[PDB]
Amino acid sequence: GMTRIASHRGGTLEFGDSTPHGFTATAAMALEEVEFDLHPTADGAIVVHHDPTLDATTDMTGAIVDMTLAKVKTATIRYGAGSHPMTLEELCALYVDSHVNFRCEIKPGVDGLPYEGFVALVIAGLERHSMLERTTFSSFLLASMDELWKATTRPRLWLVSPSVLQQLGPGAVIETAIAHSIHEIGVHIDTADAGLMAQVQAAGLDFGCWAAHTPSQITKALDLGVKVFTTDRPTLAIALRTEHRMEASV
Ligand SMILES: [Cl-]
Ligand SMILES: [Mg+2]
Repeated sequence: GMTRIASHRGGTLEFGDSTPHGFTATAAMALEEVEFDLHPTADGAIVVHHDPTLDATTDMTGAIVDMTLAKVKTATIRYGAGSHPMTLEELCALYVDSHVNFRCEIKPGVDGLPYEGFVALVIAGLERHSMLERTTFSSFLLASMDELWKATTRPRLWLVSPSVLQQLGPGAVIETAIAHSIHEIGVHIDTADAGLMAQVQAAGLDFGCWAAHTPSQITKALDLGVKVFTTDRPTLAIALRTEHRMEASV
């Protein structure tokens, strides 16, 4: 069975967080998906950024949803050689001719609540640039998973945080996914193991991982044979997978 590779935020630890360079470089790599997160601006635009605020990865401060796109566009991304935050449209333009597809994460705002009407905006923006049919959607929020279920027939996956996994426990995580018509979960690589994967697959659910940024984590993901993992080191992940595939044929 194959293990797919998704470039986390365009490959954070190689090119900076959600930068034009990372997304451009990722579009040309022999991997299967690019992962990214989206937030609305005050004036109805869609920008590609991890946090709901600009503080951590740029020179500016503030919540994206309280700002116009023009203000967001004045920010400079740390380690991004002067680049600015991207819009969804600009991201779509990079992938028009690439074989790499989208893994789109729906994030809440600063208050931890889903952005009202945003799933509809995102689906419309993707449709406008003919990328919907190449998109898988992900979220940590079940409210957002429920919205996606009603809004799109595209594949969805529920991101299950270490806290949720530990506190609900795997049985209840699986219960919950089934009750919500979710067919795939993604767990932090450091919380994955053979028993968890087996339990999840025995329930009919697909099983993948995230936060696989080091060689040991990447190799664990490949050894486990998980569906997909996100990584901040896509170049390394590709290399390790190629090597893994060799060793497996021998
Ligand atoms: Cl593979
Ligand atoms: Mg994400």
